[PDB]
Order: sequence, then structure tokens, then C-alpha cells
Amino acid sequence: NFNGLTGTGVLTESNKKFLPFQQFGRDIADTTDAVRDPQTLEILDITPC
Amino acid sequence: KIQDSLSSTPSALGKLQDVVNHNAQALNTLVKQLSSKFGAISSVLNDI
Ligand SMILES: *[C@@H]1O[C@H](CO)[C@@H](O)[C@H](O)[C@H]1NC(C)=O
Repeated sequence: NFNGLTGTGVLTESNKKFLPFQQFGRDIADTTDAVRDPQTLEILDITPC
Repeated sequence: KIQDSLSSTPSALGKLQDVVNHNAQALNTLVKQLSSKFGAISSVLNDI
């Protein structure tokens, strides 16, 4: 439950360069592909189990 | 000359590439139709 976004999946350290003004990432069909932690601001990749 | 005819013309196998393109397009549109709200408040059952 990331700042309100609720879902399921495996969290992995991201390797894509989020710009400092971005907070979320999306694949095709509005699928949330990545998210940054609201606490440590690290980018995380979301993959369905 | 058969090989030259197949090499010079890139669109020679279009009748065979068309089915693959159609299948890919069908799958792509079926995947993209998930973002449709269909009149609902949102397109994500999690948020709903
Ligand atoms: C929030 O608090 C945790 C633990 O107190 C800390 O590790 C983290 O850096 C804090 N984040 C911010 C943005 O202050």
C-alpha cells in the first residue's frame, strides 16, 4: 500500500532513471511498473508474482 | 534468380507477415482495452 496505491507483487530495486519530479511509473494499459518509497524515496519495480 | 527475387523484394512475404501482424494487433488491443473505464469511476478494481 504505497501512499494509497494498493496491490500485490514482488518489489525489486529499480534500474530506471526516475526524474526528481516523478513519483510513479507506468507500463502499457496504465499498469504501475514502478513506485518510489514515500519514506526513503528509493525507486522500486513492481512485478506480478 | 529465385533468391534474388526473394532478396530484392522485401514485401514478397507480406501475405505471410499479415497474419502475424493481425494476431499481434489483436493481442495488443485486447491488452490496451483494460485501461477503458466503461463508464465506471476508475479502471482499476483495486482502487474501486
Ligand atoms: C521517515 O522515518 C524513517 C524512520 O524514522 C526514516 O528512516 C526515513 O528516512 C524518514 N523519511 C523522511 C522523508 O523523513
